Amino acid sequence: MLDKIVIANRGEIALRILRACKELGIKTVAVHSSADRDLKHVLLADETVCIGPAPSVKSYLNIPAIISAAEITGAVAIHPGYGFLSENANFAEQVERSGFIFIGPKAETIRLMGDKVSAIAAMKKAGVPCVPGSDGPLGDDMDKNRAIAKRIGYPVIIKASGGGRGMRVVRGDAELAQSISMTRAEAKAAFSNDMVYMEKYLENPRHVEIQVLADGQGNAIYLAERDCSMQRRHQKVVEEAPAPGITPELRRYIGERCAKACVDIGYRGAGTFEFLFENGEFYFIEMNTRIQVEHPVTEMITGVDLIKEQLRIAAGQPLSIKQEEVHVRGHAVECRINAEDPNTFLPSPGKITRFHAPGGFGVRWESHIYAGYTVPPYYDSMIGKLICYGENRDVAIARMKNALQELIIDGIKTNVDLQIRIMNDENFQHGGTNIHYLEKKLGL
Ligand SMILES: Nc1ncnc2c1ncn2[C@@H]1O[C@H](COP(=O)(O)OP(=O)(O)C(F)(F)P(=O)(O)O)[C@@H](O)[C@H]1O
Ligand SMILES: [Cl-]
Repeated sequence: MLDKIVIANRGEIALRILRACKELGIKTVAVHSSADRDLKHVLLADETVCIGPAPSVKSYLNIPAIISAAEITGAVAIHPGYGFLSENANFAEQVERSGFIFIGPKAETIRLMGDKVSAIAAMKKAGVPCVPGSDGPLGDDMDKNRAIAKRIGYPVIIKASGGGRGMRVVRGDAELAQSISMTRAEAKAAFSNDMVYMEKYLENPRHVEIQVLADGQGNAIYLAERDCSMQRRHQKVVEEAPAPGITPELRRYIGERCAKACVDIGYRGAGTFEFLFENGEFYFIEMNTRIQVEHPVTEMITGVDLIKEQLRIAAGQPLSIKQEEVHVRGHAVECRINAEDPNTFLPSPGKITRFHAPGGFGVRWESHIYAGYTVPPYYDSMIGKLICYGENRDVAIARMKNALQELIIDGIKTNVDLQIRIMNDENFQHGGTNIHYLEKKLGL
């Protein structure tokens, strides 16, 4: 078992990872910016190293600084969390070249799945259902590009192969040329890569993703699914597991092909296969080769600690469970808590004056915040995650409502009130709302 790791992240997920390490007797190294000296996980850690000033580029994206910390503390591995460098192939590779364990997949695998064209080709090859598309990049020949639009059939969507998002719906030949030029130029200026591709556009899909784990002994398993349809500007607001309306037959179908994909591609560690789900059909869109924000819902309904499994896998230990031992039991819902303005949706940083966490049965609170903690302006608005579990969806929802009424966070503006409205929303209670629902309810 791993002796000592660098938690190369901050806020809630850093605390999340810290608790996993403590449980397993792993020593913790908290790397942090000068603005994060008083983070809960920093104050609990065994060793702390300050890697640079507030802005991410000189702290949480500073590759040399994070590797030095590892070297000077005698750490053996680096857990990158989500965001920051977690999907950075160059970083994972430098971690490996320097002789530390990247808690995550092989760099090569990260690079394969971080380009959408090559990711879709691999999934398609492994029998995972994808969206009909160009199946390869588009050149600058508009006669050919129109032929591809007709073959797919309108509406189509144009998409950068790298990845905020940068996409364009097209509904006829007239808008096609101009939508390609613009998408192309916006990917050149963003990821330096001007490659684009075309997919069939789905009007009312839901977002359903499959959690997987794969170890170094050939084992690969799926841990049911999550629905993260409730979104704003393509940012998830609420996630839940299992996904309403997914039968055990569908679960077993899409899960088995996700696991087979892992085997074919030599995947390792925790991963998420993201799908658009419409008319009872799954269509692949993206693989996240990392732990995700919304992993605690899958944990509540399976009993499997996903972070601890990451640490075990990275150490050479085989998965603690087989597929046959994974049972979906009950139902969990996650509400993201954001230090945000209720009318602008721009971050509202500031000093938390009073704080109270909810508690009780089936209630799990994932956050670093505390009374007197200042939320800095330099990072994401998500200060916390509230997860509620119940024997069925209706119980999970009802616990959420009460847990929210109890959550106290004074001194800054938060989305607690908005979450409460969504939990009271009669369509959410029916289940199965699409990815556009939250924006149509708010009028955005
Ligand atoms: N074929 C399609 N039809 C309709 N909508 C689509 C299609 N493909 C993508 N989308 C939209 O784009 C979103 C995903 O876009 P994209 O994957 O580029 O964002 P990303 O930021 O890369 C991410 F969210 F996936 P992640 O942060 O998980 O990587 C979906 O929520 C969906 O609304
Ligand atoms: Cl995420």
